[PDB]
Amino acid sequence: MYLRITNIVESSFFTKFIIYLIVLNGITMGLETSKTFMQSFGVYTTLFNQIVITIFTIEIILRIYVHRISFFKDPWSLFDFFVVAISLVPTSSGFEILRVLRVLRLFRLVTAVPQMRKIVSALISVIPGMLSVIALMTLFFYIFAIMATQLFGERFPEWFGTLGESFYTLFQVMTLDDWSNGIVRPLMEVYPYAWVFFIPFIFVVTFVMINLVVAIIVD
Amino acid sequence: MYLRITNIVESSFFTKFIIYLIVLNGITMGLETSKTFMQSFGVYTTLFNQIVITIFTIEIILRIYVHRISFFKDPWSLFDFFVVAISLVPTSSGFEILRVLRVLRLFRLVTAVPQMRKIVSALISVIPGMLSVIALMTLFFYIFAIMATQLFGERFPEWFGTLGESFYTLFQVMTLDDWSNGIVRPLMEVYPYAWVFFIPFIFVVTFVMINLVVAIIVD
Amino acid sequence: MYLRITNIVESSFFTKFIIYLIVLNGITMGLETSKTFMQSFGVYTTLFNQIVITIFTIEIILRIYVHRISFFKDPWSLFDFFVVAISLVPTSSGFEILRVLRVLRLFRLVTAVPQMRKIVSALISVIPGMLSVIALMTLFFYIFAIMATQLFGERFPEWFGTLGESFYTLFQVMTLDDWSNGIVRPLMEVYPYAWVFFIPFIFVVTFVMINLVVAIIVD
Amino acid sequence: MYLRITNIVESSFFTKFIIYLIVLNGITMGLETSKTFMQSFGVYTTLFNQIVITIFTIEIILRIYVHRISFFKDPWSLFDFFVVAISLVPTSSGFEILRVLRVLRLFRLVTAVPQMRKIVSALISVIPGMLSVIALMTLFFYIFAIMATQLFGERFPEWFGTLGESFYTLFQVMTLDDWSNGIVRPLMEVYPYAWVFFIPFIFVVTFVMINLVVAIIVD
Ligand SMILES: COc1ccc(CCN(C)CCC[C@](C#N)(c2ccccc2Br)C(C)C)cc1OC
Ligand SMILES: [Ca+2]
Ligand SMILES: [Ca+2]
Ligand SMILES: [Ca+2]
Repeated sequence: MYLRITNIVESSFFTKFIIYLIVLNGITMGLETSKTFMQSFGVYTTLFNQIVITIFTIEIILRIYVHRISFFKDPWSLFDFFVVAISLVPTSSGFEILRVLRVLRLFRLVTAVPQMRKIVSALISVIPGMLSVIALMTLFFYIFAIMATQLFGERFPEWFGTLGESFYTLFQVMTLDDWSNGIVRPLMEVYPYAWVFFIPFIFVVTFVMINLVVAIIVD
Repeated sequence: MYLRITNIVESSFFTKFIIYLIVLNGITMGLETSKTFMQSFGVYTTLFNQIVITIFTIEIILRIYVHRISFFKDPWSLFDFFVVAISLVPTSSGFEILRVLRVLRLFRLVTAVPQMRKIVSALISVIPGMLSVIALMTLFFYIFAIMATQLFGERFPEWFGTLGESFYTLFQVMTLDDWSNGIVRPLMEVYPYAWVFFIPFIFVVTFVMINLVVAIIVD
Repeated sequence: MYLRITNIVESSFFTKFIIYLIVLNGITMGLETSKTFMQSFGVYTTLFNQIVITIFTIEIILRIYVHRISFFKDPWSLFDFFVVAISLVPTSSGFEILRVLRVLRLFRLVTAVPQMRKIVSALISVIPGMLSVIALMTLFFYIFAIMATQLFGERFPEWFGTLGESFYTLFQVMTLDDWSNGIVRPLMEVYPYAWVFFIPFIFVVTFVMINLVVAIIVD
Repeated sequence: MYLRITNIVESSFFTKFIIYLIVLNGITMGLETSKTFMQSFGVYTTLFNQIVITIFTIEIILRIYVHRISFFKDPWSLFDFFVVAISLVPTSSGFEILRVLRVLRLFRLVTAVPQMRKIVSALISVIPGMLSVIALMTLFFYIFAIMATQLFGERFPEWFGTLGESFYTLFQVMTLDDWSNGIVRPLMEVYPYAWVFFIPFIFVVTFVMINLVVAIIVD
């Protein structure tokens, strides 16, 4: 009974059938943001959403039947599973973010449509080499998050009152977002010398990113 | 009678002549932005323009006999066509904006100088390779924009009330422009976990971008 | 019994563990950020803090007896030395800014983990190459800061009132932080030609940067 | 006479002495930043200045004899000539800006130090191969600056009343500086489609720039 379906899955028609559905649901999903649309035609779309979700679930099972254990070591396939499984919990008691997460299902376009997968693959592939600098930056940020909560969090709770807040604010400055008129000049009206931790924090932070990118190019 | 024209149109005087006209027009088009200039010299310029549009109009018709079906298979020539074209379409009819669109005709200086066109060509030529990254990034933006409108549009209709607006703000965060104190910090005052939405978004979008340059460089 | 003591601190059991105390101190220090936590658990960590500082002190002393003159020509241990020493400076010198500098010893995880060291050292190696770039820039900065102070200082004391202040604003404009709406537009209301100063400045600082990166790549 | 004068100017003593003098006049002008310093030592620094311009006028004179007409074919010296010459034009009456342009003489540290000469010349060296893109981009800016003024200049004069104003504003958007909340969102409150102008625009300027940098790198 294996042989019957295995021929169905590998067909030009199975894949193209799934892909045409995704691009369709993605067009559907666009229209789902207009509440006005959701009046005049709202009923069609909860249905369409239930149908596609059913089809995909069936479709994942056959592929596991066909691929067995070789399915759960293909990351692209694992993602489609995790992206499909996610899309199935009822949106009531569970966080209502999952009603919003189900648009991730459009990322199935990447997994099933070639060219798209490689680019993601090329990109993911620079990540393991970098994990160390990522560990560095995170330890670095953390040492500085601690310093900032203690140095400025008393008088400036919105920016530095909590360790998590300190991370964020600190993150903004690295992204160079309104950082001087916005955060430190305020800081200097009380702390004339905050530039001693924000001007160098900025140098380091800039220095590493630039050197990281450079290190990508050489490699 | 068909045989006579080709030797005129192809001459190095022809090409030298048209480029001169573009530069004079471009000087005059600068002048048209000045009000003072207009009372004082308005009427010379409004008429100079239609003489130039005809001369260009004459050149294109002529160029089509010599180059035949292959005229319209030339991308450089097609631009030439539509740009003088748009300067021919009447004012009240269609839009009113295209009257002002006319300034685009200074871009003929690019079409007609071999040195400019090759840079442009070289520039255009990285793109067929980018069409994967454009496609990929457009798909990614689309997906987060849908999530953002539904997450954030009822309480912030100005910013996310709508898909377009959702796109717009997301392009903006991507350019890192006042992204935090100006969009996300406010957001965070009603929706605290918005940093989970935008800080990841920021990483992804700036990462994809950086790596795009490396493969441009290497290739 | 020399080599026996030497046997001890060079062991893999000792270091990973004291690395683990770093990881441990790193955790409690995050915890010290909470006023809630500090209230009902303050003595656990006021306690946890004293043991660790002591342990680190014996290690530094010991590693010296093992290495002697060699200890003090190792850049990573001098760092190690100085950041424990700082913690051996008491609570107050009026400047209780030092009690905050204590959390600097968490950079010891960098000194203590060879894979960390590899990354930092790679990063440093970039710098000497740029010492030439650094002097030219600091000079241009020095002069223009002077022109700025004299030019804008009387009417705009916050921004340019002072050599140091013009330095800060100039650094800000160089990071391209709200440079237009935030500084130059206001200035031109009093001094309409200020664009003749700052756009050239921007031009140079952007330019040199770009060029800075290119040098890094080749090096 | 000729050879006797010619042999002191070319010496390691002459130029070291001038460099030594330049560093003081640079240190001296920073002190002139402090009106505090000026009411307490201003008489010391007002003539230290005065004899330095004397010495430099003389130094310049000697160097002219040694190199004759070939002096005015040297970029660094012609620079030295005018940059000192400027400080000799009388402050009073005709114009008072000329007093501040006098500070440019501190740029001679570059002129007189060969490492500095090496750096600058290297920098200038990348410019000739960039000019063509300067031409295209400047031509693009010139086209859109015309457009922004006719399109947005009526209702928004501060930003677009004048070409220079559209240039400056486009340059800002180019510098990507507070462009959405600061510029285009307001435009959009009257002209909802203003983004069809500005969003493509940002794509272009960012694209050309990267590829400009990239073109630099590979060679
Ligand atoms: C995420 O961390 C970052 C932290 C910091 C920066 C530098 C940001 N930059 C100052 C903003 C625009 C500046 C730029 C130049 N200058 C530019 C970009 C696009 C168009 C024109 C220009 Br003039 C360019 C080199 C990124 C980038 C980061 O990611 C890319
Ligand atoms: Ca920025
Ligand atoms: Ca900014
Ligand atoms: Ca800003």
